[PDB]
Amino acid sequence: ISASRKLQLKTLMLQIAKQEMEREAEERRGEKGRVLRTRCQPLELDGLGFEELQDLCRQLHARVDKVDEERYDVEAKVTKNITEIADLTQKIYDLRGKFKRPTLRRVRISADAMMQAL
Amino acid sequence: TTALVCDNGSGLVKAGFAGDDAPRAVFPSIVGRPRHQGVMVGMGQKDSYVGDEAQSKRGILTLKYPIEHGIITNWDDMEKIWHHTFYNELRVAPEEHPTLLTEAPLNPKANREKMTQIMFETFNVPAMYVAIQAVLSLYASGRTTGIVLDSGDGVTHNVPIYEGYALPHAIMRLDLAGRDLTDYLMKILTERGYSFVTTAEREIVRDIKEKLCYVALDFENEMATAASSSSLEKSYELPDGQVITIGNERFRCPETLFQPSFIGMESAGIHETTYNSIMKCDIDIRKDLYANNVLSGGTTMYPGIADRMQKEITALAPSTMKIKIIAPPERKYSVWIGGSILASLSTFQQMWISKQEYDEAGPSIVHRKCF
Amino acid sequence: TTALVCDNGSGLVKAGFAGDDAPRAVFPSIVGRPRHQGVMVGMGQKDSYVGDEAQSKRGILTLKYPIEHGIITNWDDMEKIWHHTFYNELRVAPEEHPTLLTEAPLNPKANREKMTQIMFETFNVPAMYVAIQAVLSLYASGRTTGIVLDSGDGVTHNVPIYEGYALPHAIMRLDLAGRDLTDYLMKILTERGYSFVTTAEREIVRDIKEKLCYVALDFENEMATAASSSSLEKSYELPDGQVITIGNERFRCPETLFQPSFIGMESAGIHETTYNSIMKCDIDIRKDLYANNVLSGGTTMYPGIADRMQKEITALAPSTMKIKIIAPPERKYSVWIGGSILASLSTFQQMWISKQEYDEAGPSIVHRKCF
Amino acid sequence: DDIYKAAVEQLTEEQKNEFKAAFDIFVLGAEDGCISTKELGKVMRMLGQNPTPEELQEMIDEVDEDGSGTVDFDEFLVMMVRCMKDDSKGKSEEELSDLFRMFDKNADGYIDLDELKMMLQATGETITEDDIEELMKDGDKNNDGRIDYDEFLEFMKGVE
Amino acid sequence: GKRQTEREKKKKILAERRKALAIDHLNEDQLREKAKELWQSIHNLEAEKFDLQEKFKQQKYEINVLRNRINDNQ
Ligand SMILES: Nc1ncnc2c1ncn2[C@@H]1O[C@H](COP(=O)(O)OP(=O)(O)O)[C@@H](O)[C@H]1O
Ligand SMILES: Nc1ncnc2c1ncn2[C@@H]1O[C@H](COP(=O)(O)OP(=O)(O)O)[C@@H](O)[C@H]1O
Ligand SMILES: [Mg+2]
Ligand SMILES: [Mg+2]
Repeated sequence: ISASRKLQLKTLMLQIAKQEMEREAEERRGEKGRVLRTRCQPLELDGLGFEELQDLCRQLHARVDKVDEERYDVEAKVTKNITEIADLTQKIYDLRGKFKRPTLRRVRISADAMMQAL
Repeated sequence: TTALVCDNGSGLVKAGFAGDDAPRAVFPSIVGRPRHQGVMVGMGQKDSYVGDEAQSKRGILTLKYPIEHGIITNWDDMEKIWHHTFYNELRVAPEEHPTLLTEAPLNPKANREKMTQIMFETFNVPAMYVAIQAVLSLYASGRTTGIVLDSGDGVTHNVPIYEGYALPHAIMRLDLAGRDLTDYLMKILTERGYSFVTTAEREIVRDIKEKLCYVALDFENEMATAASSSSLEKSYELPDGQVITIGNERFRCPETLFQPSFIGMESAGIHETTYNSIMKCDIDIRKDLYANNVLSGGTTMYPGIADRMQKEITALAPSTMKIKIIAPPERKYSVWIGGSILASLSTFQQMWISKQEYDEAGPSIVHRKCF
Repeated sequence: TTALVCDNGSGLVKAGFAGDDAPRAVFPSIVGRPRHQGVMVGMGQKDSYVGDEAQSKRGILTLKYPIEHGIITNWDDMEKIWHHTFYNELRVAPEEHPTLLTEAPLNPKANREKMTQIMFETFNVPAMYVAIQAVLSLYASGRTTGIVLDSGDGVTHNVPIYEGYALPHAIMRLDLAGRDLTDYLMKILTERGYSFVTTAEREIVRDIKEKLCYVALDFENEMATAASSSSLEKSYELPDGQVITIGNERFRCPETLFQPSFIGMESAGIHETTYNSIMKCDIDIRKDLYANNVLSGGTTMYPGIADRMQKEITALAPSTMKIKIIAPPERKYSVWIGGSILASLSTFQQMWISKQEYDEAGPSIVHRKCF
Repeated sequence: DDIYKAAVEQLTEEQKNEFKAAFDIFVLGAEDGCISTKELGKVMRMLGQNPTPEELQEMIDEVDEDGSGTVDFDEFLVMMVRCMKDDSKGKSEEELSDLFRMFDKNADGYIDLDELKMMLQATGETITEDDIEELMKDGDKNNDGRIDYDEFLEFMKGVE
Repeated sequence: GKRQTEREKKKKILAERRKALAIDHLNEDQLREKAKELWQSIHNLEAEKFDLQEKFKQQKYEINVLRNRINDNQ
């Protein structure tokens, strides 16, 4: 058992993890774009008469109200879920890491070699 | 920038920057004017030696503590002590550093308001905050519950805390502390022939108390043993020779803590005011307080106190509960370590009393939301 | 998808998915704000602990039930309880699950309408249905007739049913239940010296009642025996020691059920309101109701009640009829088991109050055909 | 293998002060720089540095296996610098948890060993005595049948 | 039930507090611009909706982690 490859292995694992994170971000963005296209259809603005624009914007406004309802719903959901996650994280820390927050220290530094100076 | 965690105390001023393990400068809080006439000219004789300088020239001074029992009785001397602490022991101007003083529970308001007014007007700090001396000692232990007995040198107070919610109706503050033990030791030493009277010799009696006295596990058995054998008589060399021999004065001086009737005080000892402080709490948090009894403060450093107190409480408490007494080796600086931890927290960074707030509401801001 | 069979109750909220044997999560329905000040910073202290979390921190809380007698008196707290039940004890979003609440008979309309309005607007369920708490307890027994006495913790009600046809003119609802027995026990414990006052200590008295009390077969003989011998005195250890000894308070607390004059109530006991509920029924279905008397609810779990009640009814009833008292071992969760069975039926699948129906008729839809 | 090696190849004066202080403590001139691992640990504890005996005993079990008691400057400097905490705090705990949830596909409240093996073989590193079962030996603290992110930290905390 | 504030806010957001917009009352160019604004708003907001769903994923992950930790520790 050598400490030699500990550094290399942890650096390689960090590189792999970073690649996974950036790839997951890119694929989430692509899926989001696809779901957006299939939800909000792409805007067509060709050869349209004014009445056609009126009707299309009316449909769009009805959809706007509907999606606003959906999204304020999911926004309240995400807010409540974030709050609950934070609360349970702090509870878990209290159960496990509350005894360790005081232990975070920067000690035994100056007084070690500051005794004979007097 | 970094915060200054000062801790006035009564007997030893402990200070240092936030985020370390131990206070940077610890020195007695005494200010002693010279009392004789002085004949050498140009010797550079000052008018008042403060701090650790007056513990070396104490032969010709009249030392007088500026803090009697938690409260501050002589504001000019306390201002002098603070000025010394900031400028000579730490060498950091206060114009660029927040300060975190500490105060005993149940102290007069005027003391706290004057303290904040001084810190904001004379030293002109950016922001200062005053904290109760027991919550810090609970921080340092890394707990979040427990009942802490902080037997300092001025005043002994016993603050119970559960889950971070302090119980204000269960604080039992008792004014017996290290200074009264020093006076009682100085009074019982006269039974062998040694008379200490001068305010300078009180320091010698304090050194005797620190180095020799210990708390007996059982008082009557020790009194009987010391009266028959001579295995207890420990000798000590005064600052000039003439060694002295302390007999059963060794465990009779700190016994006053558990029987305050020795110095004429009516109240019950530190072994029974803790049990009373627990019994005032609710019926469902008594087990946790029993299991997490915390000791702090200087005077709880007597060899053998963590066993005597546990025996006494186990005698008082119900037989089923487990009694555990937390006595960390870093007891003396426990309050200051806790103060450093509290000042180093990010969540606490917005609780300071900012100067503009003081300018708008006056010194009475300390009793307000910014506690 | 699967249906959520929630059961608000009063004292214990029981919930779980339809089609199982036992509720998934059972926890007291109490919401307790902290009452002390709180000195530790960053401890992560919340503003209200609900459910089973507030039965562990009850030492520094003020627990208050949001449901007094079947009816709901504090709608915000009830909404909080429901939110906790859905999100943390079951972890299923309500947007994808039908719900089946339960309600006591003869309750105010506004309570039921507000319940359905909350379930449809805040939690936004697909469809919810409200059922009477006694029909479910009759489902769980696998019967189709019988008169069920569902002595919960809030309210005791006695619904007779024959061949599936409920008799609305014979429902006898009485407001004596487990909570009043807890208060009466807490009031008679003071005759030995034990005083419980705090709303947290009501839980301790409830535990005493659950673990020690029993219903006497004959009251006067037990009162005479407990006053001469000492074979009844059972001891119990408080949450901190100091064991207590309960004498003839053991069978005097639950005796209030059969003599409501003890707590000053005028009405007759649960032994005589059942007979009155039977006698209001028609003359030809009284034999079947006599033979199929069903017990349910938590408070009917006292050791020895299924014999006392049978003896009393046999005394009241004509000598020829056979009196039988069905007391299944799974009494406490009988209502919820019946709720699961009802929600799992195919014939019932079209009785839910669909959301579009609520949008067309408002919250008053519940009183309509979809009962 | 290379991090402290690179640092020594670019020997900095800040560490060089302590290095040469302990050198004059050890080497009085025109010496081969023997500095036995036992003596090296003795002085490392002696001169006010980190008094951790664990690294010293690791060296003693590891170094002076030549039988000459001499310690070459390369490994002695490597163990001196690695005795001090040379790490950038091991990234971020939340960030590393996200890294591991990307690593962990089961999401069963933990991560199993095989996912760790997959990520390790994806890294593409050489295998030595600290392979195969060293992760197994260290991570099997309570032997929960898994290698959680918390267990993975317990094994190799401070991943940089 | 003293969540009248909460559900009243819900109804207000869904009906009133939403961008309740008169859109079919505009010049041809003006109405076209408003329709473009509505379309862009829906697109960006539904991207945010996807983000919230992803946050639901992460929160569920952490919930499962906490459950396993609690079970193993207790
Ligand atoms: N090692 C010791 N043994 C016994 N008593 C001590 C010891 N150290 C200090 N003391 C007593 O404690 C006092 C110092 O208490 P301290 O905690 O500094 O008070 P404060 O709370 O004001 O800081 C001294 O006056 C001394 O009497
Ligand atoms: N084993 C038991 N013995 C005696 N009383 C009990 C027992 N279990 C519960 N109880 C009483 O019943 C109550 C619970 O009744 P429950 O059926 O949960 O009411 P609800 O109908 O609201 O669900 C408790 O308050 C308690 O007083
Ligand atoms: Mg102190
Ligand atoms: Mg019920």
